[PDB]
Amino acid sequence: EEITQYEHLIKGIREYEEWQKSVSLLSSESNIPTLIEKLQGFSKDTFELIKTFLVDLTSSNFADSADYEILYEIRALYTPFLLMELHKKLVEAAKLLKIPKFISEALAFTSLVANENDKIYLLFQSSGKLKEYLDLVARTATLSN
Amino acid sequence: YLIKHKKLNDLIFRFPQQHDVLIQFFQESAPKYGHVAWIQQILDGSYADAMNTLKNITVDDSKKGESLSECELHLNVAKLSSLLVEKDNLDINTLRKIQYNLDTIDAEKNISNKLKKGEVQICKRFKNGSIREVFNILVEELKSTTVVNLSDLVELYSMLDDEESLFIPLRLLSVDGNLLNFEVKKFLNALVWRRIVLLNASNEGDKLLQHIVKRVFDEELPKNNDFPLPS
Amino acid sequence: GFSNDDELNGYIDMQIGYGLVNDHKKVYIWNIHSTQKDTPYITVPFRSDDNDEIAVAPRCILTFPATMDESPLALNPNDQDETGGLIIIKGSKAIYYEDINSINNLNFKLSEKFSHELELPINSSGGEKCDLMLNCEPAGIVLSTNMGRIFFITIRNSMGKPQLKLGKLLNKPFKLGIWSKIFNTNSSVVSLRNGPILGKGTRLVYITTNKGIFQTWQLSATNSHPTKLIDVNIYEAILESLQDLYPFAHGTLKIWDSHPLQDESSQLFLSSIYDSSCNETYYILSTIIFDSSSNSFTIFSTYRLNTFMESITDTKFKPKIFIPQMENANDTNEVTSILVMFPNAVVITQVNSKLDSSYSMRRKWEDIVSLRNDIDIIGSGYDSK
Repeated sequence: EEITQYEHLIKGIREYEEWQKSVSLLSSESNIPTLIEKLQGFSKDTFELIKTFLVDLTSSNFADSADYEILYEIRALYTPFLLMELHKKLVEAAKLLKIPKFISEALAFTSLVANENDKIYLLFQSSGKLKEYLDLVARTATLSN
Repeated sequence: YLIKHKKLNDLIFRFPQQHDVLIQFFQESAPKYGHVAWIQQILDGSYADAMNTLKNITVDDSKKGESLSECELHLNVAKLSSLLVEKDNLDINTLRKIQYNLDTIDAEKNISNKLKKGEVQICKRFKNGSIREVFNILVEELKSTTVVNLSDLVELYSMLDDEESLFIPLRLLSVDGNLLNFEVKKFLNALVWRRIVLLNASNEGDKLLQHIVKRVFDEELPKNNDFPLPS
Repeated sequence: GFSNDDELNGYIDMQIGYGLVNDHKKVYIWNIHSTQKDTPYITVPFRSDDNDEIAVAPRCILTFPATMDESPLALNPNDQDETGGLIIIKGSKAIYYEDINSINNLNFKLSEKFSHELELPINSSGGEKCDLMLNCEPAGIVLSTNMGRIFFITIRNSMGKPQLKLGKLLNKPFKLGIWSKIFNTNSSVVSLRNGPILGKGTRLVYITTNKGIFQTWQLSATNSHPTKLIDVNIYEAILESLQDLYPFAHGTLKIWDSHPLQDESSQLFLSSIYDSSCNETYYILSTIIFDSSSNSFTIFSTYRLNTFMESITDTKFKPKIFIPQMENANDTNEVTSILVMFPNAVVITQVNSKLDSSYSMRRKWEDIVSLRNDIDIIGSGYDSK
């Protein structure tokens, strides 16, 4: 069960890296469908892995004991890191490919931040990143301008 | 102009010296750029403009009320956006109000259903309550499958009172009621007391007297001060 | 094949003919008086419009129809159109749900009109949580708390139309120093059993507490002070009486359940005696007759199960006696058949009424139907034979 929990950050990074390569193939330097396919693979992976991690933690009796806190700390790291990582992508896609869906996809990660899964929006506040993250969403829209 | 033309970077940073006028702009009821406008305002750390905007959102039947699924979604989004109030603009009080609001609609509906099924009770005055001769009339028109009559729902809601809601008037006058004037508060409190002491004297079994008295001690009503007991 | 919580509260409601088992996230309701073995499954998700306070665990129990024609009986071939109203306790809020089939899954704002809420007293010295709920309509709902506070809620007003109005606390919080349930009438309720339907909007309700206090409450729908017919501790009397025929009933006595007999003044008490020369537990069926006409009592007969000398303590709940009251014809009501329900046997007995000394007060007919350990009693109801 330990292996499952630790793997979640790492799987998302593995997809992230594949995406960093794909980033250099944006701006119609590879055909557009292949870049969106890769992109869909990567977006969904990261999100899924957050979800999976939450479920595992809560129902393994680690939210029913006071050992919880070490795990919460682990969650704190994962959540803003992955969410950020995913969010700074799609901004790049929106300018380079010139497709408003990616203005939408960037904006859409804001809803995940505000959902309670160990109160993700407090972690972002605490870290001082909530405004930083907020301003980036606004600027995505300015890309069509 | 800028808010319309999706030129949000130019608005804050390129003209840093008309800022003071830009606070005037925030105080608008809505800036004008539709329902995408308010979103931009949550995003900039310029929340104050948006709270005022969202009011105009919730009366439009085309921004909420397209369909059931979309409607429920919109309500969720407004709530979540409220959670992202920082300290930029102290809309924390509004944040609380947005959360409160689904509980408010339930309180409204709750009491409404009761009145529809003859929830309102007959008036104590005599055999039948005159209010009912009015209450029945309001129920029927709204029981007919026809157009929604706004006036009819407002009148109907308050006129006949749940006995499940008598406790809140007593609680409120203890905590808040010295602000209304002692003489007002005393009068209302005395009204309820009259009825309470008008039953224990009728028979021989009291126990009525203490329940209202001892009752205010549970929520520390005397401690709130100036609250008398049944007497 | 539903999701299972750790806690499972069931009650079978024979007042309306619908079966209930509830989770603390959803309730599953089905027509259990149906004439086909198969049944539809109404699932009702929990609201987030609703309000909830203190630590009170959700017990759900069905209540008479209120949008559908009333069932004062178990009814219906397999219709789900006549499934009653619902009461779920979330915190300090008793919430009554009207309709439960017009609940849409993309709107929840039609659910609002069907929610009526009531605030029950706050301030307790030994806490609160819904423990048992016994539908004792006609009258309403009596619910027990683990501390020993007992709440009567009338679900109708005086126009015979639905409205929650808190009737009276049968048992009030004792805020007298030190004790909270330690030396009061409040203690953990071990039985909430229905007593006879005497009509006239009355129901006898028998309340038996763990201390061994037997309380008989004459409930009526409208009452700002219900009258208690019986209030005696019988623990001492049982212990004493078992020395006249059993000379090994010395020490260990547990009162487990109380349940009414065919005769309404006569109550059967389930007891255990421990034999310390063999480590056997003889479950003793005691017919005790109560005078509510002087608030007096007499123990009529003590009968020891002679071939059943097993120690069998129930997996879910504590040991329960069952004697289903009469509601249909059945020839001869002079002998009483007693079912002693355990999850591994059903001892079926009949006990003395003869006051033989030429056959003693036991050694009558005894039969045992052995069951397997896969019986897990979630709730029980009775009506008919």
